[PDB]
Amino acid sequence: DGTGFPELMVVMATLASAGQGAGHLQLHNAAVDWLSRCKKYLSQKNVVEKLNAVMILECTCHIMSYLADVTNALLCTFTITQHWYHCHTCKMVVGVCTVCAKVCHKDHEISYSFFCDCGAKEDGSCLALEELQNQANFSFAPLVLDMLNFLMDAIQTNFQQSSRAQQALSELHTVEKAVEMTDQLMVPTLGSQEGAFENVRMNYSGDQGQTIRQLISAHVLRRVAMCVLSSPHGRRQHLAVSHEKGKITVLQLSALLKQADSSKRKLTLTRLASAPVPFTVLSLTGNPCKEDYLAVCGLKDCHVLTFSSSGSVSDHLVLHPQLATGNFIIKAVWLPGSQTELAIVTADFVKIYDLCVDALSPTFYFLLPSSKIRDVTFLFNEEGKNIIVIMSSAGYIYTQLMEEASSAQQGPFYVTNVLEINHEDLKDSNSQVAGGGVSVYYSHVLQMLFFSYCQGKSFAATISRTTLEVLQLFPINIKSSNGGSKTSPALCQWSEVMNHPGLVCCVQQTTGVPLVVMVKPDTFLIQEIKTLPAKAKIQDMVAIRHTACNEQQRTTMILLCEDGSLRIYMANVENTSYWLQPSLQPSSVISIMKIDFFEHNQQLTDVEFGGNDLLQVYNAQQIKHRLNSTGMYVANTKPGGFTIEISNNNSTMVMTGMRIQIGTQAIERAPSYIEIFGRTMQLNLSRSRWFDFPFTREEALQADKKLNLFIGASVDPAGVTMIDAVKIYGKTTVLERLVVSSLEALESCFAKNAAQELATLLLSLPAPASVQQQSKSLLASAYHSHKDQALLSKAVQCLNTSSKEGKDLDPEVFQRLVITARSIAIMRPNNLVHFTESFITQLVNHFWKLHASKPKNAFLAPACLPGLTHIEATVNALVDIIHGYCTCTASKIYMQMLLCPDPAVSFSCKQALIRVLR
Amino acid sequence: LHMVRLMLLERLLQTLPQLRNVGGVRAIPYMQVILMLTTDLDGEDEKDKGALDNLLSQLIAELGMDKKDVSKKNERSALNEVHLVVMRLLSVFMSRTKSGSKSSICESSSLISSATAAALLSSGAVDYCLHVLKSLLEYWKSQQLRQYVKGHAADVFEAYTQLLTEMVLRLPYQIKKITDTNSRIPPPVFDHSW
Amino acid sequence: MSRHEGVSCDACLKGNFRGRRYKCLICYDYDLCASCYESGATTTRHTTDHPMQCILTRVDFDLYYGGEAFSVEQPQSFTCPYCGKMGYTETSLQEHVTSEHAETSTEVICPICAALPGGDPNHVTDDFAAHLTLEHR
Ligand SMILES: [Zn+2]
Ligand SMILES: [Zn+2]
Ligand SMILES: [Zn+2]
Ligand SMILES: [Zn+2]
Ligand SMILES: [Zn+2]
Ligand SMILES: [Zn+2]
Ligand SMILES: [Zn+2]
Repeated sequence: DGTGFPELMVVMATLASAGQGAGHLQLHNAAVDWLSRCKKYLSQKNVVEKLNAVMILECTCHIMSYLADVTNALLCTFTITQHWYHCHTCKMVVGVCTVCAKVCHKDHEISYSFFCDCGAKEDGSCLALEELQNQANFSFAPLVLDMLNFLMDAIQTNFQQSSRAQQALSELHTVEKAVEMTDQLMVPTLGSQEGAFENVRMNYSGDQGQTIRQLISAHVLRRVAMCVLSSPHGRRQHLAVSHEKGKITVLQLSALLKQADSSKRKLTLTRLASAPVPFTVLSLTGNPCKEDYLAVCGLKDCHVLTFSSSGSVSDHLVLHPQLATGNFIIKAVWLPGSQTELAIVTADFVKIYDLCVDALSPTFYFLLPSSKIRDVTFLFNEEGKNIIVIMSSAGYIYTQLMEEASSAQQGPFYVTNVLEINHEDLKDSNSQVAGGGVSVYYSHVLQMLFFSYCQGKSFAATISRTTLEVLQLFPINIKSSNGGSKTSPALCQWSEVMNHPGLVCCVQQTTGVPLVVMVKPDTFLIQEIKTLPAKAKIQDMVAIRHTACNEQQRTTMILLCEDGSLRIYMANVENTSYWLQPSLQPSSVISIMKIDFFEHNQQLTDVEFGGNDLLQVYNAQQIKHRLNSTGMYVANTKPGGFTIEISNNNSTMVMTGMRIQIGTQAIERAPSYIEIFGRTMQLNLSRSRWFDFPFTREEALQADKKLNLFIGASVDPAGVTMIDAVKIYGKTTVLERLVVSSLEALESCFAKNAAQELATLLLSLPAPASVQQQSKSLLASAYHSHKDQALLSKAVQCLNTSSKEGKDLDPEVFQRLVITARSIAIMRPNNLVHFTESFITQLVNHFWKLHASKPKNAFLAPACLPGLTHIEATVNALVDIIHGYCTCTASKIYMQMLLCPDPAVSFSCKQALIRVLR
Repeated sequence: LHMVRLMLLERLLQTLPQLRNVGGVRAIPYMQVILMLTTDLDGEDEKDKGALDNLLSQLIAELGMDKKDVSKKNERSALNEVHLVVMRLLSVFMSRTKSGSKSSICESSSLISSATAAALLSSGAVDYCLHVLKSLLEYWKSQQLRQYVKGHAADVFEAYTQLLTEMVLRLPYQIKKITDTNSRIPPPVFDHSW
Repeated sequence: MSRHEGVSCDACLKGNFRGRRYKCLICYDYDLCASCYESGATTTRHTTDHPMQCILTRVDFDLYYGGEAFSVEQPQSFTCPYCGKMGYTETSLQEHVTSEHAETSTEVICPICAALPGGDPNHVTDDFAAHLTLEHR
C-alpha cells in the first residue's frame, strides 16, 4: 500500500522525535526493519523490469531519506612660493595648498593668487614642506552498502532513465521521426485589448500599393511587421514594430516579459524613439550578432538603421540593390555569425553586401539558370565557409560555395549546382517539383535543412556540409483538425527560437496560421496556434527566450493581430525542454568559479535651479540669481527641509560635483544635512563655509542633465532653512529522491577507500545534475591527505586513460579535474605535487586539444557543444595550478598561453598570474 | 617562493626571443607578467640586482639603438611595436622609484632606476632616440602600458607614431632625471642640434 | 507679526493664519494655511490637484525675499492655473499660457490679481490669457 505509507512514516518519525527527546531506540530498530522490508520487495527483479518498462520504490526512497536524517541527527607650494583649500579643522579660512591639504591636513574638514599658510607656519606642522548511532554503525551501514550493490544494475538503469548530447544529435539525424499534433507546446498567458497598436494593418493602395497587394495575394511576398532586437551578447531586449504610416516603433519588452505571471494587469510596452523610413515597410530583420542593427526593407528599398541604447536612430545606411526591370526586394538576410554581411534577395538575383567595406557594390552577385527565387538560406560547412542555398520557383534547391571564384568581382555568377532530393512526394511535373518550391531554412543548432513545396509537402533533411548531399530525409505531415481540409497547407517563414534548440517556428503560406514545432530525436511535436476569436487574424509572430523574474530562460511567443492586439504565449517547459535538460546541456562547475576633484572640473553655466519647494516662493531666475549672488540666499519654512531640482541644460557637459555654501546668514538656519543620490551627508559647521560633494562615475552618469538635492531642516526654532550658494561643477523525480536519500545516508554513516570507490563509481555513472550533487555531499591533516590523494589519484588515472586510448578528455570531466586540482593547489600545493607525482603537461595538452575543438561561432555551434564552456575561467584555474606546483616546461606553457592569438586566454592568464603575485 | 619566481622570470626571458612578430597587443599580458615578477626583484640583494641587469641587457639587445634603420623605426613594424613595449616596461620600472610609503623600498627602487638609466646610456640609446625624433619630424614635414589600456580601452596601438614620440619624451627624460638624482651616472650631453 | 488678515483656512478653519497663504486658482475663495497645504488637505470642493498660488505676508516677504531689494510684498512667483507649474513671472506666465494653453476655456482664478495686493483675489476668468494681456501683462 504505497498510498498512505509516507504519511504514516512521517507520523512514525514524529513519534521517534518523541522518544528521541526521552526514550530508548524508540523507532531506530523498526526503521532498520522497514529498510530491510523495502529492500526485500524491490529485490523482486520482475518489479525491477516493470520499472525499466513504483509505489514500493517511493516507499523505499522515503525510508532511505528518513534513515539519512536519523544518521545526520546522530611638496607644499610654499616650498616654491594655485588651487588652495580651507581647513576647518585647523581653523584656516588663511588657506592650505593642494598638497598640504592631502598631507598636513589629511582627514581634516577641507573646502576647495595665494601662498600656502600651512607651509608658511614655521612650527613644522606642514609635512609637505547514542545507542541508535552504535546500531546504525554496527551492521546497518554495511547493510546499506550491500543493498546499493546488488541493486546497482537497477540503480545504473535508473541513472540512465556533451557525449549524450552528441548521441542525441546523432539519433536526431538517423532515427525516423513521428509527427504528432499537440496543443501543449505554447500556452496562452497574456493578451492586450483590441487597438493596443494603432495602424498596424497596412492598407496598401495606389500603383505601388496595388502591386504589393497582388504580390502578397500571389504568395510571392509576405509582410514581416515585427522583429525582436535582443542579441545574446546584448541585454537590450526590444521589439520593433512597423506601422501603416511607414513609421518604425521600438518598444521595451523587459516590462512585458516580467509581467508574465500578472493575473489581471494591462500589457506594458514602453515606447522608445521611433525610426524614420521614407517608404512602405514590408520586412524587418534584426541582426542576431548585434542587437542595434535593423534592416528595413520596402519593395525596392533597403535601409539599415542603428539604434542607440535609448531606442533612437543613431545611424542610417541606405543600400542599392540595383533591381532589374520589374524586380523587387523580397527580403534582407544577415549572414549567420556576421554583423556586416547582408544579403538582398530578389526574384532574379541574390546580392550579398559587406557593409563594413562597401554599401554600393555587392561582394557576391548570384543568378539562377532559370525559374525565380522563392527563398534563400545560408549554411556554414565544416570548413567554416558560407554555402548559399537557394529555393527556386520550379522547386529545385541550388547550392553554391561562397569563394573568390563565385565572387561578384567578375560580375554576376550563375548558380548551377542543384541539391538532389529523391522522394515519392517529390515527383517533378512540368519542371515543377511538388508544384514548385516555397521555403528553405537551415538550422545550424540542429544541423538540419527544412524546406517546403507548393503542394504542402514539407521535409527536414540532414545534409553533408562537405559534399552537400542529402543523408536522411524526414517528411513533416500536418493533419488539419478541421474536417474536409485533406490538402496539406504549404509551410513558410521557417525559423528557430534563438537559445532554445529544437523549437522551430513556421507559418502556413496560404492560411497564415503560425505553427510551432518541437524537434526531438524521434518525434516532431507540432502545435497550431489558433485565434479566439479568429476575427483577430494573426499578422506576424515573434518568439524570444528571456530571463524571467525567477531567472528562468522562459520562451515567450508574441502574436500581433490585425486588430492591433498583442497576444502572448508561453512555452510549456515540460514539452519544450528536451534539449535544455542538464543531461543534454553542457552544465559546467567552472561557471561557479567564473580632494583635488574640483581642480579638474569647471563650474557649469545655465544650470536650472528649480526646487519645487522654492518654485512656489521664488521664480526660476530668482533662484538662480540668489544661489549665484553673495549676500543673497534661498529660504524655505517647510518643516523637514525641501528639495532643490537642478537641471543641466548643457547636453555636452556632465555634472561631476557640487559645492554648497551654508551658514552665511545664520548658523542655526543652516541645514543639518543633505541627501544626494541616496547619500546623506551631515553638515556640522560652526561658521559660514563651503561643502564639497563629488559625484561618483555612476552618480555623474545619474547627474547628467537632472539632479535632486534634498535639504534637511535646520535647527532653527522658527523652522527656517537657508542655503547661501550652490555651484555645480562638470566636465565635457523518483530517481532524484532515491539517489538523494541513499547518498545522504551513506555520507552520514561515513561521518574509507571502498566508500571513495563507491562514490567514484557513482561519479562515473550518469546523472542529470543530481546524483553528482548527491555524490558531492557524499564526498563532503589525515583527512585532507586522504581526500586529496583520492581525488588526485583519480584525476591522474583519468588523464592517463584518455591519453592512452588517444581520446580527448570530456570537456566537463576535464573542467572538473581542473577545479579539483586548483582547489588543492591552493589548500595544499604540496599534496597536489606529491599525489599527482607530467601531470601539468597533460592538463595543458588536453586544454589545447579541447580549445582547438571549441566551436568557432555560438549561432553556428550545434546542440552538442565541443571545446570548453569557460576558457577564461579554465585558463585562470590552470595558471593557479601551475603556480602552486612552482611554489613547491611550466614557464614554456605560461609563455604559450600568453601568446595565444585567442585574447581572453592570455588576458585571463594575465589576471591569474597577477593574483598569484598578489 | 621568491627564488622560484626569479627562475621563472629567467626562463621567460630565455624563451623571450620567440616574442617578435607575435604582436605587442597579444604580448601585453606577457610583459605585464614580467613586471609583476620584477615588483619583487627589489631589496639590496645583488643576485636580484644582477637578474634585473640581465633583463635590462636582453631589452637592450632587443632595442635597435645600434641599428641605423631609422627609416624602418619610423615605419610602424613588429620590431617597432616590441621596442615600444620595452620602453613602456622600462617606464613602469622607473615610475615606482618614489619614497612614498617605502619601507627600504625607496633604496631598492632608486638602485633599480639608476641601473636602468646607466645601461640605457651605455648603449647610446639617447642618440638613437634623437634619430627617431628627427625621422618623425621629417614625417610631419611630409604630412604638411596599463595606463594606455585605461585611456585607450580599444587596446589598439592606434597612432603608433604619437606613442613612439610620447615614449621617447618619457624614457630619455626619466634618464636625465635619474642621472641628476644619481650623481654617479652622468646626464646625457645635448649639443645645439639636440 | 504680519498675518493673513481676513483669510481663514478652509481646511482647519484657523482664520488670519501666518506663514505662506495658499489660494486655490480653481475653487472660489478657497484658502489653505501652510500646514494644511503640506498635509494635502482636501474638501468636497477642493482637491490636491488644483493649482495653488502661494501668498506671503510682508514679514515673510522680507525673510523669503531677503538680501534682494523688492517692492513691499511684491509677488514674483506665479502658478499656472491650468497645469500647476510654478516660478512664473507676469511675463513668462503670459508666454507659457499663450503657448501651451491657448485653446483652454476653463474658468480660472487669476494668480496675479489674487497674489498682487489690491488686485481682485477671487477674480474668475474662463480666458486667463485675457488678464495676462489686458489686466496683468
Ligand atoms: Zn602648502
Ligand atoms: Zn587642518
Ligand atoms: Zn602643509
Ligand atoms: Zn490650516
Ligand atoms: Zn480646489
Ligand atoms: Zn500651464
Ligand atoms: Zn489678473
